[PDB]
Amino acid sequence: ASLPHPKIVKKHTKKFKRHHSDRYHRVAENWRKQKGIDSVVRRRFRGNISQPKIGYGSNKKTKFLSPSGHKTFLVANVKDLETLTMHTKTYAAEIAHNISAKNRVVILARAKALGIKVTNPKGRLAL
Amino acid sequence: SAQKAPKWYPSEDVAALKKTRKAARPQKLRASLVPGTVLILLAGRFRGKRVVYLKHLEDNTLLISGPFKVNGVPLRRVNARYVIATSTKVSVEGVNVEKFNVEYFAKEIKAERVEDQKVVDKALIAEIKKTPLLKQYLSASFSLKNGDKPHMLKF
Amino acid sequence: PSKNSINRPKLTSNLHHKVHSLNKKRAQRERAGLLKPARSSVNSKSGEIKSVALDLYFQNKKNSITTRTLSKKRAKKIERNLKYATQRKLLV
Amino acid sequence: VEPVVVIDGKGHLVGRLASVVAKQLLNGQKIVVVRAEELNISGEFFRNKLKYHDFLRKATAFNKTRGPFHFRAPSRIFYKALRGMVSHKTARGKAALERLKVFEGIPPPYDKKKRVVVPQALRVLRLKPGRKYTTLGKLSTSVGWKYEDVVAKLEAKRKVSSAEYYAKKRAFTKKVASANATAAESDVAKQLAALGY
Amino acid sequence: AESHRLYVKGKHLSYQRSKRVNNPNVSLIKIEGVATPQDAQFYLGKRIAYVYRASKEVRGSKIRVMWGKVTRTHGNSGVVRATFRNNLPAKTFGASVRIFLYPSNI
Amino acid sequence: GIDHTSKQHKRSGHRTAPKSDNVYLKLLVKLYTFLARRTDAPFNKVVLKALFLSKINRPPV
RNA sequence: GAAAUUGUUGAAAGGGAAGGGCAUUUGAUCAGACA
RNA sequence: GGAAUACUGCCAGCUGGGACUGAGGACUGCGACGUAAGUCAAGGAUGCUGGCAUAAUGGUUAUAUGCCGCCCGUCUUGAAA
RNA sequence: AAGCUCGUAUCAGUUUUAUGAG
RNA sequence: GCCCUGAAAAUGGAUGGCGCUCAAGCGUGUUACCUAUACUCUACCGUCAGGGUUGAUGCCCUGACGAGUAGGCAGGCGUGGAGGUCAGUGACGAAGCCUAGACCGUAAGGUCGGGUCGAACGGCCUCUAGUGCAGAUCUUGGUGGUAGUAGCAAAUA
RNA sequence: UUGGCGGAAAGGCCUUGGGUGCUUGCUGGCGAAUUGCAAUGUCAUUUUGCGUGGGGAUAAAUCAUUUGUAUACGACUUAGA
Ligand SMILES: [Mg+2]
Ligand SMILES: [Mg+2]
Ligand SMILES: [Mg+2]
Ligand SMILES: [Mg+2]
Ligand SMILES: [Mg+2]
Ligand SMILES: [Mg+2]
Ligand SMILES: [Mg+2]
Ligand SMILES: [Mg+2]
Ligand SMILES: [Mg+2]
Ligand SMILES: [Mg+2]
Ligand SMILES: [Mg+2]
Ligand SMILES: [Mg+2]
Ligand SMILES: [Mg+2]
Ligand SMILES: [Mg+2]
Repeated sequence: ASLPHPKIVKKHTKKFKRHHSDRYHRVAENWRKQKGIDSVVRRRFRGNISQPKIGYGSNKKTKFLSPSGHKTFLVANVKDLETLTMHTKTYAAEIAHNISAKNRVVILARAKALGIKVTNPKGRLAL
Repeated sequence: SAQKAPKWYPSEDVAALKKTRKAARPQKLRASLVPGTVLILLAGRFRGKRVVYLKHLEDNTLLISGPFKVNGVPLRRVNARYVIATSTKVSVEGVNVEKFNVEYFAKEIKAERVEDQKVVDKALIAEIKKTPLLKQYLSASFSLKNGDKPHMLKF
Repeated sequence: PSKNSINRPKLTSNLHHKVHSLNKKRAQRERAGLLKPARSSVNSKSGEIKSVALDLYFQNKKNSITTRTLSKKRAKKIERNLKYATQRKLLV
Repeated sequence: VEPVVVIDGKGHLVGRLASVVAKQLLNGQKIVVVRAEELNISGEFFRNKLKYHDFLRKATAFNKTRGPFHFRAPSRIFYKALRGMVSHKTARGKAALERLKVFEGIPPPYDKKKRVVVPQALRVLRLKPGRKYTTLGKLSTSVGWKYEDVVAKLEAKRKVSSAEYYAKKRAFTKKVASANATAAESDVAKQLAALGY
Repeated sequence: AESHRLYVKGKHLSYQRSKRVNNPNVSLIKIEGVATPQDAQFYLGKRIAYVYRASKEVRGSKIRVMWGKVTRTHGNSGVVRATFRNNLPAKTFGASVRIFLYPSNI
Repeated sequence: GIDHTSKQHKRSGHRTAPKSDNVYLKLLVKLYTFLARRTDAPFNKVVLKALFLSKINRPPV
């Protein structure tokens, strides 16, 4: 029950991992560009890891879209939730990570009354 | 506020589609699919069995009969791309198949199916009995043997 | 195959034995019930909150060697939150 | 088309037979080769003996038990030619090589099985007449194989038994053909002849 | 009868490849009894199934199927190119596949 | 590949927008942009081009 | 109460290194859509 | 003496099988078939039907298989060397 | 990288023509 | 023209290997076939350019392009503190940390669930700087393999 | 069930007799359907699991002690109801 959209195509689903991050613990997986003049990764030899570039950019008609077809909007309270009262078919609300369970109950009740989709309705509310 | 509201929102009015220029025209069957032709079933529950093609239906399907008395295949629909048309042909002018169609075969035993099966199979057997060994041929099943090349076989 | 015996299969026999052993071990684990149930089953937690502490709390309420333990601090917090939820259920 | 293809190695050229067998094994066909001592290599006996002595020269200097292993049997020579054409250090190569059996003579149960030939590797079809060729059994005996006489005696005994079997089979076949010929004038025979059978 | 087979046998040879790089999206199939591209033109568009067995029963069966189809001929010796919904696992180089007679043009 | 005879991704420039943050100056720029687009007046073109100049390029009169 | 490093338990691989990329099989595990 | 055939080239001749793609989203345009209202393959796919409705497809993860893949930084033409 | 102008304006690792060198 | 001799050392090895003799060798001719990040068509990303338009440094249409060290221009991600604002989050659990779970970005990163934890902390518009590490035989601290290893054998017991 | 042969890795080949089923060599009579227009649509030997039961048989090795034809330690070679 979202806005009709074309099929969502991801050009590169795999994560871009930094070179030698699998080799050394001190090298994190956060992507860094290799600046070495003799780097085979920088020179793009066959068999090495892929590198991020603008060709992998996603379609503008499906960018920032969840698999259900909505754009995620963070909400912390009822006033934040009610900003999406008219944009129901395009935006889905996600409760912020630091919202307590007592306020999450109120947010879920208000979203159910307004017909607004909630991405994470089970959080902190186990029965 | 956990997230700032965006300035611009898309309109939620779903647009209509453009006027499609794709007209529905009737299917042109293969030239070897003539009513009364013996067909070999390639797939399904009755795979490998030989039936008789009777009528071309509106939903691009072929009406076929075993006949039910010979090999146990009732009045069914088959897909034209899942059969092999042989050179063997029987006369079908004595069979009245004007009743059967998509609404007849819609599933949403009635015994109307049984009565129609008997009525068709009487004329079918009457025509089949003129050719020797044809009834035994229809009761037998088809299968590929060792060394059989379908690209070289004649049907 | 080994150079000392070329007419006897070695790698294929090893693979066959390995496949058989893996299948037997997986079937034994399934019989012991150490694997998750089906998604549509009654005892499935699919789409729900997965918590070792909550599972242990409810199992102790219902009443081998394991590394899953529930602390008294977490147990008291679960009791307090359950009282809050019950009060809300009664008030609604 | 058979689950197991048994190849009579007599009269075949070793390299072409190895090529076709390696391709069949990689495609996934189970092959058993018999009578490897009757294989042929084109060229003169002293040429092929010289080549095998060059192979014998090849050996690891600091430890001879680590070097190339020089197997003297004719079936082992054929296996070396086949392993040179199969990428044997991979799992696929090992799986292909484990679909092959090579034997000297025709041991059981293959002594009662049908045996085929490969025309593209046969000496009488490939080599030009007048060209010299070598026999693998004689080459193996010259380079160190020690079981040529036992194989010959066992093959002679097998040939005696096979000749007796073939005499019985030929008598039965003549009887069957005589029984089939007397029904050639029947209407069923006429209809089958009209249909091509 | 003694036989119920309504398919032709084939062998999965390899992927489409050059000397030093393969393309798993396309598989090469050798169909039994086919020796020329002209003969292989009969089987273009036919469905192919790779049928294998697994120990764990799924949906009431231990038999699993990977579906694909013939696309074009390959070489001069009757080998054909095939594409599957999921690529063949490359452990099946030398394994058997079934080419069915549908969709039919006879 | 192709053998390029001209430089690729070459900017024309021509001082498309003013560098000032003055709201009233931007309103005048909008008005004369509309006038230059909808009148085909060389006077409007000249005034719009002059509205983009810098202080050192706009001496007092 | 992090990491390096270590113990126990469970799963897995291992015929003279391991690690990585593309693709799929197998085992385990999991989200969304459920009118 | 009269034909035929090969070869080469042309057709705004006809027709069968196979694969990949389906972007766009009221209408507007250029056309075609028609006395006509209308229709159309003409400014980008529609119509009919089935099974499933969940780990089935798919993602993650451990591994296996085919092929590819030298250890980074620095400095020196140049570095596995 | 900035300005002023011009914009059938300014031209060109080329050929042709005429005329030299060989 | 082809073939043989037309000089060769020293661990065991090389038309890349197997091997090949009316070749799988040499010379030539006719076809078919294999596959590059090349060419052709299509989709998508970005850049540039040309038009249209009374969230207008936005929207719509069209076309062509995309290698790169030193270096240049631009748009962004993240950190400590400061002004404003969300009458923002929080003992029905802030920050931190762990995570076989989930999503969004080409990426820098951002977001959600579960566990642990116990008191503070964030989004946006701006201001400010002791603001981002794999290297420097870098500094300080901590920890491995070596390894239950070398060794604990001068001075009579 | 009778007999013969087969040792290269025989483990298979031939054969006597009765019993018990089928036979499409030929002629008939019943049943098939709804797996819904396809979805391998599951079909072939062995079973380190059990229950039923009639029969068949009731060991050894190692540590420790001991010898020195042996020995760095393991190992080897001896002996002990
Ligand atoms: Mg503490
Ligand atoms: Mg640790
Ligand atoms: Mg999958
Ligand atoms: Mg490599
Ligand atoms: Mg070659
Ligand atoms: Mg040649
Ligand atoms: Mg380009
Ligand atoms: Mg917290
Ligand atoms: Mg600093
Ligand atoms: Mg550091
Ligand atoms: Mg650095
Ligand atoms: Mg240091
Ligand atoms: Mg010591
Ligand atoms: Mg002392």
